[PDB]
Amino acid sequence: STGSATTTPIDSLDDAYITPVQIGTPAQTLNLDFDTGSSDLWVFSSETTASEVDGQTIYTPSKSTTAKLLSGATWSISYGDGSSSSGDVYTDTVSVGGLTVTGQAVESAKKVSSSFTEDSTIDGLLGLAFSTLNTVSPTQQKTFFDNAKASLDSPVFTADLGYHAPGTYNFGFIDTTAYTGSITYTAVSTKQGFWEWTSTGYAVGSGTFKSTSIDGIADTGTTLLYLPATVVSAYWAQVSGAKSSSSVGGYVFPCSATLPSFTFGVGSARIVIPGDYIDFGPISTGSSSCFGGIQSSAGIGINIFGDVALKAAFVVFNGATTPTLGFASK
Repeated sequence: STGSATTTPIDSLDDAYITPVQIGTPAQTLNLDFDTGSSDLWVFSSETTASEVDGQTIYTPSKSTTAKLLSGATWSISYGDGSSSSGDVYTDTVSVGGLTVTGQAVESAKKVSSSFTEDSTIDGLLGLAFSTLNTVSPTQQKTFFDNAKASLDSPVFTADLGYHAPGTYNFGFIDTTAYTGSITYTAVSTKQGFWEWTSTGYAVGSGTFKSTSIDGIADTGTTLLYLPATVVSAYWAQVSGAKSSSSVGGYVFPCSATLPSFTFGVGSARIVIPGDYIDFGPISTGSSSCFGGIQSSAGIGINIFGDVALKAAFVVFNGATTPTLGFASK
């Protein structure tokens, strides 16, 4: 089997992407944030504290003839941005782009933190990291991909995120029309439960390529590109007036600037992030200070190849017995 679903930016900055997901019988369609950096499929629901729901579409398991309470199971998750959610668990039928999994753990939120409430466009998350990170207790549950894998034509999914435009998540096949050149594959460590890999270096603008190993994660659920302070300083030094602002929480730059591109290495291959992808607009409405899309990972504890990086590529998440990651230009 295969599946193919369009993923759409939630706003004009590509702060996140939502993909429609069918849950239950009859189908209830929720728009979920597909997150290769976590491993829980959780939704706003009829059980979510009412004051914490503001515009989201909810899953109502009592209206699904295939929903079953997973007795005694609870979940609780905290994300790198400080947000969190928790609740109980149902199993139900879940379909993405025509690909159907029966008995998928659907984690129903009883509580969500303010940033979730405040984002009316995201109805929940669909985790696509390794199932070892799933938070369900006392019986850990599998991701949608893990459950689908055996049925797929090939044990892969691909992320093709758009810049200020829709893109695609495919399951079970590689669309050879969706990228240019060849796909370069690179080793993955699953030791931390992430799609963790080592970039071979970087260049700023038309500058020379610096060969250096940068371990990080391919994370569709993180907006920006978080890299070591040395790398980030080298990038922003090429933008007149750019500076790190403790009050804003990262590098800012004059909105009048034209940003240089940023290249990262995948083996001997190179992915080029155009300068415009690195512009996240005014820090506050009407400001002439703009927020940068490349930020330091210092104090995160891990480098993160988030959407800024991934959207410059066609990315293969190869879930074969020994997982790997593939990157192509597009």
